[PDB]
Amino acid sequence: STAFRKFYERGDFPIALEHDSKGNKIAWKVEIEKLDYHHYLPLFFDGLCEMTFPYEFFARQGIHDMLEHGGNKILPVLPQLIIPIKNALNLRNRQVICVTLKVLQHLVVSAEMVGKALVPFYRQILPVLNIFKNNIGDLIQETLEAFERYGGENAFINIKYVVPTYESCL
Amino acid sequence: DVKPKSVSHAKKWSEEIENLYRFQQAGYRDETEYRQVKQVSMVDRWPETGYVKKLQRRDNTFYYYNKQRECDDKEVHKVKIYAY
Ligand SMILES: [Cl-]
Repeated sequence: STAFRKFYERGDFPIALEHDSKGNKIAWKVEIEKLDYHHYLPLFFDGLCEMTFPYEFFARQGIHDMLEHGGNKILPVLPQLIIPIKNALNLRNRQVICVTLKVLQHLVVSAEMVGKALVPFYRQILPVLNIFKNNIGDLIQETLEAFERYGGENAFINIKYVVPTYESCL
Repeated sequence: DVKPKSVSHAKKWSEEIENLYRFQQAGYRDETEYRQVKQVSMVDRWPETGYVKKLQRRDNTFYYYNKQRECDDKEVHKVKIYAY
């Protein structure tokens, strides 16, 4: 939030602060594949909290492109994303939760093994969903099923421990 | 746990290799293992080059690194590239 806003105004923000009239794409000043994700990916995840235009547009578009094109750069940075994900979800804001769950869905298919490496952090990130469980209720279910699907053998029970009402058939 | 899947050796110096050389000199595979072993806010880096400036070793002594390239072509091939 405040950290993302400082980031946004710096020269080393890797996205060009321009709008092209043809479309809504973002233009990268620096090639994604040359960014050290250890530095840049946590900063973009810092902006999950952001709801103010134009910061939130660039936070969201930035996260998406970095997940889409991260390849093998994403998993090594997973440990540094837990605290930003947790801080965003724990605001208890429905709009932030909705965008964060869609981001998490993208994260677990972003690269191989990311879903499984997420399992030990379930207890840090899933609790607030119990406030919002069964629109957000359907999104929570769809997101938990994504986690289970790419989380390997130990996923279901660990989801169920934190989300006791969780049932699924996949 | 988040640990690399595979390891190869490098044969051409690069910005990536320089920073890997600095972590490995200090006893760490890469930044991921450094951040697992120690509690880190941000790694100290040189502004102009982005190179690792300072690292704390396992016995809690510190290594310092030059603003400019330290990895010799003759030492490049000793730097391990880890895959995840
Ligand atoms: Cl996304």
